[PDB]
Amino acid sequence: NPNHLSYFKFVGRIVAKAVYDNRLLECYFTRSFYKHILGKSVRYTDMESEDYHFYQGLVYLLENDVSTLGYDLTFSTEVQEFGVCEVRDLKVTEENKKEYVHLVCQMRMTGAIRKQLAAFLEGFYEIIPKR
Repeated sequence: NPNHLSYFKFVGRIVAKAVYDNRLLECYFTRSFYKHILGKSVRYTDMESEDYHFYQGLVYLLENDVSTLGYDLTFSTEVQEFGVCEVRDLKVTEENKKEYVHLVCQMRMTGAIRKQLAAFLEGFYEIIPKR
């Protein structure tokens, strides 16, 4: 849909209008999307539901030495957004991976939806103050 951001801004408006009316909607959004509307980071455990094999990759990075990978990785990942695939930077080491799993989960949640989210957040903050 070439206007999809506008529809996401409408539904963000509709969420904030439902909140304003004190009326319950049958929405059941992910914890990731609720965190984005709260301005909270996602957690790696959220990936378990969104991309189990990606959660498993991060869990193979956790509690294992990078030496178990047998090839190097860096803060860059191939991401499909809007059906275009592009390699995007995220900014590897024993110190960086702690952030990589956080940051890679940020990229995987928002990168493909960042513009829909920005429309939703404009619709939301239009009616319900962020703070």
